[PDB]
Amino acid sequence: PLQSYGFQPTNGVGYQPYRVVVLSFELLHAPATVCGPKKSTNLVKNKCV
Amino acid sequence: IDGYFKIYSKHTPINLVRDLPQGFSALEPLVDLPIGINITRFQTLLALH
Amino acid sequence: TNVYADSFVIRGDEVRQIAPGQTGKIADYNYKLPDDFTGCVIAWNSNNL
Amino acid sequence: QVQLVESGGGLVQAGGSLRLSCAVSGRTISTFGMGWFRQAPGKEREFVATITRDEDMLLYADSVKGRFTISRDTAKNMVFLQMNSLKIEDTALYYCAVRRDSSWGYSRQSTEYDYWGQGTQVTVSS
Repeated sequence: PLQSYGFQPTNGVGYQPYRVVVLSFELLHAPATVCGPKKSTNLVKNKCV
Repeated sequence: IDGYFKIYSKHTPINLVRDLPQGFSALEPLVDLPIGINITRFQTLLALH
Repeated sequence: TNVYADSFVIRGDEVRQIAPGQTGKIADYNYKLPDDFTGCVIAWNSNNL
Repeated sequence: QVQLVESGGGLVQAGGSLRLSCAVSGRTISTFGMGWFRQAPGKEREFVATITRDEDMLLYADSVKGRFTISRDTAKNMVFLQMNSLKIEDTALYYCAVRRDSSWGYSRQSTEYDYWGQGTQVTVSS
């Protein structure tokens, strides 16, 4: 932890700190809570569809 | 059941002082909470002066 | 299934290690990332400060 | 040290068009996910663009947003990156998408990919 922070461009590549919001999904038995709208479609009528 | 805390309820008027009405009235659903936590005990609460 | 809103402040190279079935060198220990884990990423440039 | 081989290289006319395709087969981009990234002179890494399976929207990099285009084919089983309106600042080494650790997915971050082996040297000038 002595120098785990304070990214230095001079040395070290790829360890730049980033503030990231990460969605988390799990395969637990609990019910799901997300279902995408799919962007929907126009409501056709009076025709086979 | 199935991890869904389904709650069904309905409110109707009555004209009795004790016991329950002899009429019939289905309880429409209100909300469905997918909490998914196992439940084995319950207790009612009220307001005390 | 089991959608959660999670956020982290970790090095850039370890943000990509949250893919399912990947044992992140640092991310996994802080937060388990087994094959059952899934989600997305929303990263922001926090290197300004 | 060995260097990755990519289609193109050498002097490139300004404002022209060129194709960027990986030549090595030991570590193909498909294993780590199709994508492309370039290393600017010095030790700076940046991302250009990638193609998603949907084919309706392409992940565009703010630096070159709306500039680069990617062609798609059903049976070619390969991804070709096409550059449009090249500039002098585009001079930078081009690398094939490879990760130092096992992973699979789509992302639009500069530090998504990195490798020790150098990439094809591309010089653009007027």
